[PDB]
Amino acid sequence: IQKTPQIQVYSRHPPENGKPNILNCYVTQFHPPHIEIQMLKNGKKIPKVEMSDMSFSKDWSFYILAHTEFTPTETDTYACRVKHDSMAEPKTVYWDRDM
Amino acid sequence: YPNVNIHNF
Amino acid sequence: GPHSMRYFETAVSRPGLGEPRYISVGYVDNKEFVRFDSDAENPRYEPQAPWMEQEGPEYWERITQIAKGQEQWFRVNLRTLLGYYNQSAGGTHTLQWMYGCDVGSDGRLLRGYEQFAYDGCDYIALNEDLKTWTAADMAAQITRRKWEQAGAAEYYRAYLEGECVEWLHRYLKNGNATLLRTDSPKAHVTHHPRSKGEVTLRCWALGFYPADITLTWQLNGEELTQDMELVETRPAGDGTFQKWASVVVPLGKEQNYTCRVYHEGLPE
Repeated sequence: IQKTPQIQVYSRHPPENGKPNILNCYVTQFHPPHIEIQMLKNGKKIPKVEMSDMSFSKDWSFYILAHTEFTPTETDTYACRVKHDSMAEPKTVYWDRDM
Repeated sequence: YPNVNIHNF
Repeated sequence: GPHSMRYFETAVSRPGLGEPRYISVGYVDNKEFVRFDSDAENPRYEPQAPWMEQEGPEYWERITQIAKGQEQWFRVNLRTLLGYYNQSAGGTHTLQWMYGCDVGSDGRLLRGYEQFAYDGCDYIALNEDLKTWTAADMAAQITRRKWEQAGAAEYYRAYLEGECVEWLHRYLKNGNATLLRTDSPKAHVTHHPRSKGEVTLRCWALGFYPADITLTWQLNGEELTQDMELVETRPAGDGTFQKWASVVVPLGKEQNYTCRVYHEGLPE
């Protein structure tokens, strides 16, 4: 059986747009441990992608902490994208200031 | 301290 | 007070690089203590908990050897499962393993863990009583009747009472100053651009030591909680967590609504 992940995008510190902050792509409960995570500024790749390591949990499910750097804005949309073999085509999720 | 596995599947 | 053993190990078949990736992570509380990865430039076990550095390097080899060597089984068991389950070799596969000594408050153990899973679901597992097994299906069930005769339960029983706990107690004492900590929720609420007129308002934890907290709202009279958002307690990722839980409110109907944060690490 193979799992379709659950993503969450988020301000590591509360955003105050326009001072820094960390962005986390938190990808959970999936199988198999092959995952693609593309974080995006506006519309593009980001380079700088720290992927904190794989642990799996008691239902054997995997998970990793993906994440970069950003000056939150009035302007820019940033998002995460997870290619994973369980999903037919990808998942792109948005950072929302309230969630 | 993990432990040697020592018998096949 | 009742206290972590586990080795969560996985070897995952690479199709086109070719040889399988193996990771071996030790958990003392909730806490790391060591990880090792076949993939890292030079594969060895590295101390995760900083107190772990206050470990001799005989421990390092004595142990990384058990890894170089452990690594070497996973491979052979991945292919051996390929047969029962009739699969090719141009595909991905994942054998996961979990074991530990179920700690105890004062010193003794209460529970033995020894479970295997092949390709996501449980394959073969050792029962509570440490002597007996439980297989999931016929192929997994072939590993069963064999292991059976030979004496796998015995060999593990040995180890789950033995080496295991001696060691647990080690990290446990060479641990402790660091395993105790903890972090007070740094809380608040936020009113949002919401609804109709129905403001969405949220209680944010945002980052507390250690995972466990639950937070509820009050009408004024009741804990709503028969009513919906919150969020999965997420990391941070400094080494704290965040949780948010929320409700809907009339427009300006402030009237009454409260919230209680519960994190013992905290006297609320």
